[PDB]
Amino acid sequence: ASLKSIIRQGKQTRSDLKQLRKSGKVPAVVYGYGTKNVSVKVDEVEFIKVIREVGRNGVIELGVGSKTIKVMVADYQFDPLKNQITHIDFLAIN
Amino acid sequence: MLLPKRVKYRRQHRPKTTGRSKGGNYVTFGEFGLQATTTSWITSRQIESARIAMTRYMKRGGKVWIKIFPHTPYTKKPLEVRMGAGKGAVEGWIAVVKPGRILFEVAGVSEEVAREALRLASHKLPVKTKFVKREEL
Amino acid sequence: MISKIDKNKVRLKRHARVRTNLSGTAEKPRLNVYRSNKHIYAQIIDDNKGVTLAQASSKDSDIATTATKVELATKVGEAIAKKAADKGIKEIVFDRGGYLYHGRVKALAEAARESGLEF
Amino acid sequence: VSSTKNGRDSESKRLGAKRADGQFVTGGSILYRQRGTKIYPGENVGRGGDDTLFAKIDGVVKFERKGRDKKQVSVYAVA
Amino acid sequence: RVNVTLACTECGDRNYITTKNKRNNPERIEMKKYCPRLNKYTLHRET
Amino acid sequence: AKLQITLTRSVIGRPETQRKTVEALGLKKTNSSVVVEDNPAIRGQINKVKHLVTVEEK
RNA sequence: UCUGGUGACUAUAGCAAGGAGGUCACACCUGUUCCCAUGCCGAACACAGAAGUUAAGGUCUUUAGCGACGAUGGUAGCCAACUUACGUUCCGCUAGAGUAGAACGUUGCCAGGC
RNA sequence: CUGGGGCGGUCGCCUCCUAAAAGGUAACGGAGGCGCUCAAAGGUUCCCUAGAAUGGUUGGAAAUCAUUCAUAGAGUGUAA
RNA sequence: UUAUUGGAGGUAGAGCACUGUUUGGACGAGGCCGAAUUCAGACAAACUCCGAAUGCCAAUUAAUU
Repeated sequence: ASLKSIIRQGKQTRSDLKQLRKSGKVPAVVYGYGTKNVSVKVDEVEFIKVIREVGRNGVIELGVGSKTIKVMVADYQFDPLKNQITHIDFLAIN
Repeated sequence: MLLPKRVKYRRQHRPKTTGRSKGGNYVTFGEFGLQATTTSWITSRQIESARIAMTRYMKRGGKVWIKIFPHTPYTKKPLEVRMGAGKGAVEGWIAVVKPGRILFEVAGVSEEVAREALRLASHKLPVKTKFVKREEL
Repeated sequence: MISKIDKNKVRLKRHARVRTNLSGTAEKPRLNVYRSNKHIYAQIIDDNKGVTLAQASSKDSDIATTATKVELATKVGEAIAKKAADKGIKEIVFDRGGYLYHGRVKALAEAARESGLEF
Repeated sequence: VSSTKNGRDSESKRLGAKRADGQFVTGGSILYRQRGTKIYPGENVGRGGDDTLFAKIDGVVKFERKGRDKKQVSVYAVA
Repeated sequence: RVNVTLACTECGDRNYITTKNKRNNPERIEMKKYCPRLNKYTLHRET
Repeated sequence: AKLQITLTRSVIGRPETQRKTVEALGLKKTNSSVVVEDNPAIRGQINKVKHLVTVEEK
């Protein structure tokens, strides 16, 4: 129940995302109770390996920058071709 | 032998073949299914030909689902006459399939048995397919 | 079990349909009349701006008097007539809200007609 | 010997808006040509026999909303 | 459906032509039109 | 500040719209120079034909 | 000040529930002599009453169960380029619809008695 | 007129799709109409507002209805 | 020709709220089984609760021409 994210910079061009999705990163967003709209990015293998313990629904400890919040999987855009995630949604469980 | 009971117009405009599948890209009835990876026109003759070749090797030991139905009829001028005389008569019914669209769906059978049955029905289809299972993550 | 229907509801609807091609405008203001099950109220309103400049009711202290339940209307019409006579007593559009023109309204309508209100 | 029976068609009636929004027009100028009440008439704007919107006062055109899902065109005397 | 010519009594001019159904109204039509020369709503009669 | 625009590519085989914009900038034939002041009005014109001219501060 | 009367704003203003009234005023109710009425019934409309009644409409409370309003973040398409041609590819531009989170039980104008 | 000519079929007007969110736009491209009717189907004033399923014509499972939904689902002299 | 702002309109997409088409569940309607309302999921040149990019009309001051 742990994950380290990285605050993404503002205004990302298509090429940027493509290059970011070409490696082992997947753009995500965080929003909910006692928090504002913050855009971050996590690892694909690190997310799938930490989503088999709690399963579909389960409280996780995301390291948004220099803080830890309890969030869950609200939505996730999946690509049928080449079975790869493209976007993840985190909602504050608090 | 699959065709609509009745249609408003017997002459269409030939469905466009571009982009990706609009919907129906996940198996929701069976456990395994055949997913297309190329774009082409699927006629009713081929659809029923692949279904007969699948049930024949399954020996009535499971349920089969068809997620495609010929909705657009196409015409064809016979005996190659001179061009310019109006549209011809209906020849058959087709169905456009884009990459990421599930074709068939099997259930209530061995996982290795469904992998061989789907492979036999893929030889009667004019599109590259791929064996997939119910996803849940 | 047949249910009853509101009388003010239907009336309002009809009134709105009659207010689609009729409205006050300084020179020609509209004389809206509200008839209840006890007294009757009337006031000259200017739709162009949206402010009243006249007021007359049957529940007024200088109008309240055990009448024949129809004479009050006549007085009401004559009451606002003099009030309207002070300033702006020329061409005016008479509004019958949503009720019929025959009845107490008629008496109130002709009350200003004999008062001098050119309408 | 195939035959045909679909070579008939009527003429096209130049419909649509005839005046832009914020443009100065003179009384009697047509503002819209339609088949029905696509756009209702606003202030200083009358409707013709063929549902044609025309101006009655010289001013600028103004396309606004009337209600919640209905449009309307009006004209103001202010130059 | 045939043509109808409303004749005048003073005018003497056919400045009013209308239509009607003989099978429907076989009787003569009598309406009150307006003859400019007389300048008065006179009673016209179909010939 | 100031800007120095230069026509490096020809206008032969280019859409009419682009041809009119190039003539509005002041450029005549190929390898033509023109000095103007930097502003949002000029920027837009240079952004329409950025693959036909070369801009450099000055 | 209060409830009313008449307006302006896109239902954030709707419907549903669960409540409390109130009798200033509304309503409800009582009739058919009176003007006036049903394609007939005084149901409605109209006039006269107005004894009783809040039961209903109803005004004020509570609830987001509907309905409507919907941040962001992504991408579908597309403009202009470049490449090989285009069931494209890549680089810039504008960035949807679906959906998440959420907001919503309306704000205003004028006249009177109060 | 014409994917050579002949044979056949068409030749004027009205509505939609093709038509690429202004307007306009072709083919022997795809669908339908008109060659009128109406003395009230006109003018003005005033007032009104389908389908489901239970006292069963052994039942057409829709008599001319009670009042729920109507929420307009209708209706408009005529094709869209 | 740009910049700035205002407006008219239903295409590409997407969607099933209407019209038609369709698949699995589900429909009863007769002394024995057959005309169905919902649940989920699809399709549309002559379907639309929605809806871009471009282009188009105009207005204003600026800036080049």
